[PDB]
Amino acid sequence: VNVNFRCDNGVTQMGDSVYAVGNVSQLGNWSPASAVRLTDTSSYPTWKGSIALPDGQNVEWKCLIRNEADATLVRQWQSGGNNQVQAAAGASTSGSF
Repeated sequence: VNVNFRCDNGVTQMGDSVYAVGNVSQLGNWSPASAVRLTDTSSYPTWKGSIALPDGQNVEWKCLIRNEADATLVRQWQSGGNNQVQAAAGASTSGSF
């Protein structure tokens, strides 16, 4: 199913983007290099994306500012508790820096 992800206050420098990283394979199993880049900056500094996830799966994730070119180079992890979503049609989940 397609789940909407949103990260607020993603103030990045050119060359760094906001990614969703989290505790399932589709979100990289917490690995920055396999995080999913958020594609929509039409309401900057909010970053948004649509991410396919298995229906009904409970997922924990964080917003991540990461370098685009060096996939291991993290600039900032969202602080605090993980964002939580149960994947379902029309589901939406958000975090904030």
